[PDB]
Amino acid sequence: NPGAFGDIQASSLDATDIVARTDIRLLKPSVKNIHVPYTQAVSGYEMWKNNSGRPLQETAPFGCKIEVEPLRATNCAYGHIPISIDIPDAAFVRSSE
Amino acid sequence: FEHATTVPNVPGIPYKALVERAGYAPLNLEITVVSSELTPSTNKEYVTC
Amino acid sequence: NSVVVSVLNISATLGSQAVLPCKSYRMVWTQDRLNDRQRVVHWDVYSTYYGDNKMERLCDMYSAGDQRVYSSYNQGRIFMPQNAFTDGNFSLVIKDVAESDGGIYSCNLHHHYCHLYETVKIQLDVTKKAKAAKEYWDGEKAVIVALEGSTVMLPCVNRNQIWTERHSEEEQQVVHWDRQPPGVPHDRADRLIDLYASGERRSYGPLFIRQKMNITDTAFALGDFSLRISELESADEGTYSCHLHHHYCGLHERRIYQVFVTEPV
Amino acid sequence: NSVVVSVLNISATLGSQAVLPCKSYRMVWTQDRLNDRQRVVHWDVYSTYYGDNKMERLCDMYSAGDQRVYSSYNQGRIFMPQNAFTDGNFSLVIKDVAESDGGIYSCNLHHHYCHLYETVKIQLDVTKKAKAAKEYWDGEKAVIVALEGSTVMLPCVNRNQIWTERHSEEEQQVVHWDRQPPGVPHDRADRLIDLYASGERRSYGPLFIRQKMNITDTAFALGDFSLRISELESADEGTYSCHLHHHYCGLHERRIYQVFVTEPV
Amino acid sequence: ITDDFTLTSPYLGFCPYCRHSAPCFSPIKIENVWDESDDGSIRIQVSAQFGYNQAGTADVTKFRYMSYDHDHDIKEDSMEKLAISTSGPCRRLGHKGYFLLAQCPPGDSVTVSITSGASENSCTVEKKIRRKFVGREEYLFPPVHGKLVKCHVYDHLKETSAGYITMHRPGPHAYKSYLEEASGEVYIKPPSGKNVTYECKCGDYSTGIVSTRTKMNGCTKAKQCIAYKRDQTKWVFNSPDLIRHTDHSVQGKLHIPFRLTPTVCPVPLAHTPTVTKWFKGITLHLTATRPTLLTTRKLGLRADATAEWITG
Amino acid sequence: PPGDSVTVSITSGASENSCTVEKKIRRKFVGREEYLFPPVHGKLVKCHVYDH
Amino acid sequence: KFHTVVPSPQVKCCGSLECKASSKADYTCRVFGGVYPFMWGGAQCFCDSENTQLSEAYVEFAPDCTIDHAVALKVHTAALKVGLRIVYGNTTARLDT
Ligand SMILES: *[C@@H]1O[C@H](CO)[C@@H](O)[C@H](O)[C@H]1NC(C)=O
Repeated sequence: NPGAFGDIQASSLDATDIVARTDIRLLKPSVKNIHVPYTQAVSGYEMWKNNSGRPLQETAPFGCKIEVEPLRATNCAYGHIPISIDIPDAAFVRSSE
Repeated sequence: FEHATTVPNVPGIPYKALVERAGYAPLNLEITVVSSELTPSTNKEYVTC
Repeated sequence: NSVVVSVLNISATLGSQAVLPCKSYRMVWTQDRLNDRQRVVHWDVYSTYYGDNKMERLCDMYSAGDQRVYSSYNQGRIFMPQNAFTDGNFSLVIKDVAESDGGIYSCNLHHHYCHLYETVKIQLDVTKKAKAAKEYWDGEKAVIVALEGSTVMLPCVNRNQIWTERHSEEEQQVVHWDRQPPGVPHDRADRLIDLYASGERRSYGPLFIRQKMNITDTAFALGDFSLRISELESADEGTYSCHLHHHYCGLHERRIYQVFVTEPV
Repeated sequence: NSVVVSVLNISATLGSQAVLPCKSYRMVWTQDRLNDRQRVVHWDVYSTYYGDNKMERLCDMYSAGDQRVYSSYNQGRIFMPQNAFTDGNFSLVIKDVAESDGGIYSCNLHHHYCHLYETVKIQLDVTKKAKAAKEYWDGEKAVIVALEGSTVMLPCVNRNQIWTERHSEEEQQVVHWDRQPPGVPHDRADRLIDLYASGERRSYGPLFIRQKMNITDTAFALGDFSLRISELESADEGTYSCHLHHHYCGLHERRIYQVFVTEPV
Repeated sequence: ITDDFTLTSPYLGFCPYCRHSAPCFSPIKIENVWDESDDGSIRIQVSAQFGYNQAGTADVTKFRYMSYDHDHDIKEDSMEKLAISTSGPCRRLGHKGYFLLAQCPPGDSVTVSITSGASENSCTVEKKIRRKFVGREEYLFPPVHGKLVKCHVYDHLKETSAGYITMHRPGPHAYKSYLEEASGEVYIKPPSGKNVTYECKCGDYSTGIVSTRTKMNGCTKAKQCIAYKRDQTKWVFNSPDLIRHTDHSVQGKLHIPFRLTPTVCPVPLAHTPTVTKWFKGITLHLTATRPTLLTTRKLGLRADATAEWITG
Repeated sequence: PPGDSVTVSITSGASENSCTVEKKIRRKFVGREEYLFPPVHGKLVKCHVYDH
Repeated sequence: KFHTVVPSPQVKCCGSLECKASSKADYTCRVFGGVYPFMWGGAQCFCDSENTQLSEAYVEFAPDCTIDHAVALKVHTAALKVGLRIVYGNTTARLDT
């Protein structure tokens, strides 16, 4: 979709095979010299960059601390947790002592 | 021109339709679902042997 | 029985060093512990009807593998009999042929281990009237004409022993450097050295001559079986023969060099 | 100013070939187009308290990188001041210390491009009574004793110019092979050849001597700057010097060889 | 693939700008520019070649040389006579092959000029260049003290490990001086000591080759013949001003110099605010000298995301 | 390019004399779009200019 | 962010030619007759306006993209990992589950 996020798409960064459509129209030669006038819509990447909105870091409820390399949250607090703890008998001490 | 139609999910079942436009002869349209390809998203958990 | 690749007269000079270049990078032996044991065939169409006018691979068969279609449509349209892999009839079948389907077909064979590949070219055409639908043979290619949507067949059979299944135990590719003694006719040489694909080398005769008969330690790998004879002596005078045989690939070749010791001038 | 790595007397024989082995695999230049521009430091504890008695890496700082904790607990417990990366004070802080935490600590520095690494060893102990909680220095290591759960600090500072940030432009590692003319004292040589890290070589004097002054074409890469002089002549008589300097790593060394032409005997 | 540069020669281009403020041809044609570096380093691509010796010269590498082409021939020149300006003088960061890196304040267009001692040639291209900085405050210049963060910048080292640019042989070329038509009958006068081809279509597509020769053709009109100084020796880049050859086959590649790389960068530490007292609330006396980004959010179920820009 | 004043100066080898006058100078273009610089391709229209 | 491809146009002098597509992503092609070819060297070829030219273009990711890449991710089945420290009998043990 021209003029939108993700206008250019690829399976991998260095993929030879690509698919894209951004409404390129050729213009007829119109001057003395050899020239190829091309008309195209503005790139969508910079478009989404200009008005991408605020990042999730300023919107996550409970102040989740988000890290990218696992794409995971940490140090975020909400909810209850039931747990069962097993303790060795030897750790216990008789009331006699 | 754009035409809308519903087709069963099945291979080797051609479906025939027509498009009505004033002053244009109705155009035969044959649609065939050659095959299906259901591809899900999966993640590798671990291996055993 | 090997075939004489070429016969060359070597004017080896006494005392100097002579080189017999018997070698072939085709004969190169795979270095990795897993020598390739598989071969591939495929079909590819180059239809100029496409504005992109590229070559697209319809399908490919892998030895001991599973049939896999590159696209989602050729399944059903393309039929590659699995049993034919043993027969070698790597033919192709089209159920229905469209005006955009006609073009140029090519059946290709590739083998990494033997490093041998082949290609055969065919032409396909489609017409609305069956009157002109008739095959013909152009010597360098074959032209097929058939009605649109009619089932058509394209033959690709090589009838070769290498390309048909043979689970023969991988005999080491024998290499023999054998020198005819002085004043002796060809085919009467005694093996100077023997080389195996495993890398083991069997030396014959004196050890000093073998050391001076320099051969690259990676000859079995690189295939550089060229013989470098140093400090030439009158004893070394005589014809040399470099024999190579590969049982798995079935190759058999021999190179003969008329090595005569000539005094410095 | 370079430092004389070693001085060796070379009894070069006239007509024969002499070899000056000036070289260092440490000086090897990275082959890939992306020469490493990053350095790493890390902390690792070897606590024999563990039955597994292995060494486990607490954390590691990457140059121009982000602090990353190997485990899920050392965060908060382990504090590595980011600004300290410029200061070089690669110290470690523990908030609370347990009986299972005491052991052997090691602060390690690694740099791929310069191929220079260092390690410093420390000892940590924990006691229930603060009376015995006192550090001491053993010369080869330092022992820390502190109360359980008390905040403790382990210092690791090298105070080295290489390990502190310096975004200096990567000057080509200069290599100079300069020969003192016959009957000339050292430090008065004229550059016979110059070698750059980029691979370009500047030749001086006759071209034939440079060709016979065989140097491996990959010397700038492999670092094998050893000079092989062939067909020795009386003109070649004189001391040789092999100077190397690496601005980025800051290395500066020189090798002097007393090369005197000796007639065959 | 390779990285050699002596195998190609500079080519002409058509700059929309010239010293006369009108579009015209020049060897300083520029087509592409990049400004993604955090520091603001600018990559400029030009048709001509510098940072190496003139194409086809005995030596290949010479920083001071400035290769360009005109009057049907290529030649060297001094690079020191080259200047760049967007809103004023610009400093040179480096040059390599077709490309260069510079750094200078923003503006609306980028111009590169060279003085030939007696004549000056300038070519420029419009481009939106605006100064930008990393962090939550858009300051004027990086400070002496502050936090250290990651950033991306184009290295000032010739060695590069990014990009890939095609390289192929050139197409045909045209001239008039090869053909003279003072008289009714045709006349062709190719430059001395140079093989030349010529073509004419009257009657048939008849062509002739002259090795320092003047070969006549039957048809008379001046328009009716063209000549080629075909050399097909030095490769050229795919540019709109150039003309594709019939082969249209790729022949090699080259690296774009001064690749992007991550690196540490400094950022300011703003004057920390003063926390005040307010029942069930907080009043902050925020103090700043330059635009800064403030934000906050409730830690409960409701995000209550709030963001704002503060100038003073 | 435009500005707010126009200055003309001459250097006498050893001394410099400069004189300027304020004036509202703003870049303007013809057509329905106020662009930055005339393009290579586009329509052709009438305009008025001082001959050189 | 992408970059448009502006390859050298094809010129057929005083004759004919036809457009051909290309596998390159977002490709465009178009012919034009009655061309007016000129260059510093002059009229590239000669015929009384009979000549024609084919032009085409496509797009490719710029080198900067190598580090300016933005990846679109589809996520599901959030999983939570908790680190617990347990003290019993003045003995501290740990787990992460
Ligand atoms: C032109 O090229 C031909 C073909 O090799 C050659 O024989 C002839 O000498 C050349 N003439 C020149 C370069 O003037």
